[PDB]
Amino acid sequence: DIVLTQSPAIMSASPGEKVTMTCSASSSVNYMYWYQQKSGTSPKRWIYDTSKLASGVPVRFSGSGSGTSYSLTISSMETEDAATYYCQQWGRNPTFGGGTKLEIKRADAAPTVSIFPPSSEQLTSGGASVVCFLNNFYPKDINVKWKIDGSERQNGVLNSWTDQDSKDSTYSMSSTLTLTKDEYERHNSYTCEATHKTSTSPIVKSFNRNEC
Amino acid sequence: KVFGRCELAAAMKRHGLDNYRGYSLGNWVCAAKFESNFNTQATNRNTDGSTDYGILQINSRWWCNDGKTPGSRNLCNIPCSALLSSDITASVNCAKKIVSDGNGMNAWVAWRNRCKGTDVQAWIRGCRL
Amino acid sequence: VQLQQSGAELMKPGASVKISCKASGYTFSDYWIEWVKQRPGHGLEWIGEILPGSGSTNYHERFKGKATFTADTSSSTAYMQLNSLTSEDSGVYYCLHGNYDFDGWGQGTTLTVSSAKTTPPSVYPLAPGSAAQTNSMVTLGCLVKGYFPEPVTVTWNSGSLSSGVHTFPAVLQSDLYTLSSSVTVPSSPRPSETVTCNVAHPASSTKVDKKIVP
Repeated sequence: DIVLTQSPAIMSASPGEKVTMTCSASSSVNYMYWYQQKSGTSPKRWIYDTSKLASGVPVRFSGSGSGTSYSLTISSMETEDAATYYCQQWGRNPTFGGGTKLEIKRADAAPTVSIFPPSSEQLTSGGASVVCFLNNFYPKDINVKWKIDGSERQNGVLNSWTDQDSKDSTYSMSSTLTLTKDEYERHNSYTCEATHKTSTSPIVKSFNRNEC
Repeated sequence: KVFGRCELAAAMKRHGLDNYRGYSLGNWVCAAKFESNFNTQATNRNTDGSTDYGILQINSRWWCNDGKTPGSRNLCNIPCSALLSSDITASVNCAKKIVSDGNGMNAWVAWRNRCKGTDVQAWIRGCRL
Repeated sequence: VQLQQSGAELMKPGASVKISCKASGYTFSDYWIEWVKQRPGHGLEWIGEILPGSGSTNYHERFKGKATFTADTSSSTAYMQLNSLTSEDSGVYYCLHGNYDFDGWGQGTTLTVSSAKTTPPSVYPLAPGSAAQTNSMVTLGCLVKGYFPEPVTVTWNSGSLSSGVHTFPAVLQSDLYTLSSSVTVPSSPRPSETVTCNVAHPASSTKVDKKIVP
């Protein structure tokens, strides 16, 4: 029935820090329920009946609110509280909020970028994907511009990101430019170009030889 | 199980609902029509996290216990699931208690809306009883 | 015991699917089982619920008519039938418990509603050749292209290369998925030591091992 909105969408926090995420309801609700989800598994009921902790929720979590504004608060943030917390009004016909992703902050790290020329095998199909891996960076913000024979741009770009890595909270990204063998051989330089907090300089990796 | 007016009317008369407190059979068969449409199995959720059970739509906050409603007083002292059987006795016994709280049949939303002040004896017109 | 659900399904538009939730471990008859849908990207939607003993069923407005729940009292199973499946019915469907004695959820049944054929993937190796020194580490990878449906399990050196791996989530292109994986080893194992990516596509019987050669 009610529309529920969670402020904010994603949050960073160190261990030891206090976290409060807020769930607001468009009309008064009698109670609130918070569920957590770790990517890889089903949701788990965390808080129920506004403030009651479900079996196995550490005591450092608390839920509060009334009418329209409710919240979940972690006192000492700990690494295993990185998940998405969803709230839900469980009235006449339930609705869940959009979640608040909680990822831990761990200082800015530079991406290690790498570019790979299309394999013989793929050129033997007549396709040619140029793969670029931007590994192990924090924060998530990364911009990827593809250049072909200098200043160009392209559209067969399929970007994909990993979730925050569990053993040290970095991010990794994949960019693939898929071209047809003749768009490919009709060219010569290909450049992966990255923009991210850590640098002024775009990290560039390029190979310029689809011909010899 | 969807009861059918005079079949329900007979069962309710038998269970002492004729003039129980001072409400004639027609009120009870009327409520049962507009609360559940005679279906014993009817459930409905409300805005506070409670569900209304059975043919007389007795609610789990105040009257029965369903293991998940906050604030469960469970005054009728019965599992809400017992109110979903095809023989109306746990529902009639809990209905006797609801009437005894000094608020009459006002406790029933649809009796109020669709049966208060209507010719409730039409609900047994032509019934063998 | 548990709430064990059905395996993933691939269905065409228009069809109807039925998902089991074998809820064993208590007096089945007595507790409501709820069903929730997760559209990756939109999050959760509450479908409805069933109290198996009576067969009383409660639905959310949005799903009254798309969903039908039933329960087989003798096998401690609840079933959710979803009819007239469209692309928007693809998602992960959970059955769960929301009461004071227990609040367990199941792991979900993934539903894909599409007409695209089961296509086995192509596995292309990613070797650098000219390792213009990143640092002292060489990164290698596997591009697995054009499969349908998901999932694909890419492993490296049969599981031994656990550390340094990074499989990235599959993106959908024209009705097919493309996935990548990277492995990083010191620039002394390649080429002197073999690195292979074992890509398995369970929806076909695709077992492929690409030895990354320079």
